[PDB]
Amino acid sequence: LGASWHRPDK
Repeated sequence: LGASWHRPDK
């Protein structure tokens, strides 16, 4: 449980 996940750029 945290915030919106966008990923560490590939």
